[PDB]
Amino acid sequence: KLTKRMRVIREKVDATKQYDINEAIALLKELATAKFVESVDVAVNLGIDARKSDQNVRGATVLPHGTGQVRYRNDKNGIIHTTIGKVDFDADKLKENLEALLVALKKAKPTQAKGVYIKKVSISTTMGAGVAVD
Amino acid sequence: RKQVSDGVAHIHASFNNTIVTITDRQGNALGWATAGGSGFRGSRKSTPFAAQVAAERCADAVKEYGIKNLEVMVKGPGPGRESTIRALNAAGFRITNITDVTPIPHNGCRPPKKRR
Amino acid sequence: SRVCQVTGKRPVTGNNRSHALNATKRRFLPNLHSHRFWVESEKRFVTLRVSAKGMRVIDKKGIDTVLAELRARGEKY
Amino acid sequence: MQVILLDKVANLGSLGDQVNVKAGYARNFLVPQGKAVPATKKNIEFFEARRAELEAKLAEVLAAANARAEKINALETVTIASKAGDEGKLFGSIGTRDIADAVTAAGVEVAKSEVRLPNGVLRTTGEHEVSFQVHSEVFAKVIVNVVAE
RNA sequence: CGCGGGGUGGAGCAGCCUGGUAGCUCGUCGGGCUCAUAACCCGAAGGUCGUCGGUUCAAAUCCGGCCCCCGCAACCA
RNA sequence: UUGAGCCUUGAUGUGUAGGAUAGGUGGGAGGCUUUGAAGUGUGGACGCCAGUCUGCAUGGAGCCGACCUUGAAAUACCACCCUUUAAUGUUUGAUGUUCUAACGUUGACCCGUAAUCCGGGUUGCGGACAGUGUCUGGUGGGUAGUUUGACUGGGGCGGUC
RNA sequence: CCAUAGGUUAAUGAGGCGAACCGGGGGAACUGAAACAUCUAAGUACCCCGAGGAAAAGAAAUCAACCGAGAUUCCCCCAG
Repeated sequence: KLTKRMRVIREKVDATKQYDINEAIALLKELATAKFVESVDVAVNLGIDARKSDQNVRGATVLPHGTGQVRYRNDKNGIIHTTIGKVDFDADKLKENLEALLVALKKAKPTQAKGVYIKKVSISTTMGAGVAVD
Repeated sequence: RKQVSDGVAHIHASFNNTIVTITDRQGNALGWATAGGSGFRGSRKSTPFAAQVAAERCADAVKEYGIKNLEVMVKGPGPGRESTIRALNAAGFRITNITDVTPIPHNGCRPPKKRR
Repeated sequence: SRVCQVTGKRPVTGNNRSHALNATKRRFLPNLHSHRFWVESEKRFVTLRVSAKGMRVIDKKGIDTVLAELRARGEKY
Repeated sequence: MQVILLDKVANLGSLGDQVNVKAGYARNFLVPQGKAVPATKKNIEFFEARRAELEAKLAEVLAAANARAEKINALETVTIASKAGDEGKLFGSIGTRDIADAVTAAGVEVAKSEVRLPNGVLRTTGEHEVSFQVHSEVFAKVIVNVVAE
């Protein structure tokens, strides 16, 4: 299934390791090995009960750095997806952007939300692998 | 699957039924079909035509094993016995040899007296 | 007697409290079973009646160290 | 436990490791046969300092001692005569004791505990293969024949 | 009182779990059937999934309840 | 050998519209190729037998995103995962076989010793069973401690409280 | 084989008795609850083992309370 360029992407990010904060965005632009301007895919795991109606979360967040305000709606699988920025941004900028939307989840976390809420944090370049965050 | 090449067809053609069982050369069964399994209940069960479809439904259901050629060892009197080997040969199997293994005793036990 | 040679676990008495709390005098017996211990100094076997927890004291301490205590107390080993 | 080994052992040790084995395996097999010693620092320094270079290699010399036993029997074909009946059929099926008794006068002074005969305890009469397991590494085979005395 | 489930032509069981497309056997009729009665065989008539909402392109299904039918472990006010 | 949890890698999933054996969501429109290409020879894996996938290689260096009919977009690139499952690593459990050192031995023989007790020693047979302890379900009148109402034209029965 | 088990001799000490008290090991039921199973009676009766003139306990991994007290035992309060 794998080809040349993807093998290079795989040898930069090991899917068998959970990383810390400052390691994330540094290796983010190292994932995009294409010439055109790409974006970042934010996949955040929920601890909600997607099979139960009272916990299907949806909302928006006013981002001070843009990709403005981006909208997002969850799935019945339990993970919500949305983009938050692009590849060629500065390291400092997206640090506050990731901090921006997940604390917004602090706001939209249901009262019937059984279990630990924030499960797994992992952002990835549209042409890169998933960079996990604690 | 295991893909076997040669096998042997056991045809138990008795007075009421004609249960056909295709096994391998070692005796291990692969697939089987009966006259009473393909519908045909009652008087039509003890019929050579029912033995025909018994052979057809046993012709398949052994496709996953892919038997090229096989032998035939018929047993019992039965109304089929010779009409069932026809449908098994015309099905697409190579018949090498046909044998008869009807179990006749040498006055072993006292058969029933029934049927008045 | 049902007493462990090493430790000295003698049977104790207690109740057999039921669901309705009916107190019936029962008795707790140590886990005693004779075992043959290979002493390295004498290079032979010495049979002792020990409890299961008594065996663990033997393998954590020295088998000869245990026998030294029995020698100091008179229990014929 | 945490036992420190002396010999190699048939499956886990490499002559001087600290493998955590089952309590019974050490207390009933390893320790009484001198294959290993319990892991208590005093014994550990007795091993890693003293025996690490002394007793470790002299354990190798007895391995060469029965390497001597490999071919003490340049003959490797001893014949015993015991009473038998018609067409083979030994009356007194000789055991492991008697087979060792034959070689003590015609070769190795091997004892009972080393001879390993797979094909029964020798009831029949004819060509036989007797395997002497003098060590856990070397195997010595001896072809013997029994006579119908 | 909690942990699990099952609810389907008149009726016993399927399929659901892994979403879109409901099958099966008796009970009734047209006969065929034979100088006939009996047996047998073929064809046809009958539930839109217990019900109310959420989600989805789509709900019998996934999930929230109710009505319950139960399998129980319990059961020291 | 065989279940299960988990990790990684690689598969996996045809109402019907229809070039698509597409599950949801989804970011951006180039990946891709000569760290040896489209097409094809052939077997295997899968098979609602519709149409995928794929080791080596003659060949020889291309293949296609939006575009369009769809409720949806193209495993060209990618992330978190659902159902079905494949190898490995790893973790324990449940079975079958073999073995010997624990343990059993109310087998033989020798000794303590003129002793059918017992202990010890070679050896034979079983063998991680058996049996014993702690915990636990069941059974249990074998045994134990007890209850088994009052009124009542005497008590019982009936009736009542 | 060595060696232990065993055998023999000598030295030293022990055994039994005694009214209660004392420590430990085992341990009832009648009775009360107006019945009775938890509970009570009671760790009492009784049995057993051991020592002394007393015996047991005993110099804090104890309390207290953010101030302090200082091994154990017994008597009086605390307090029915």
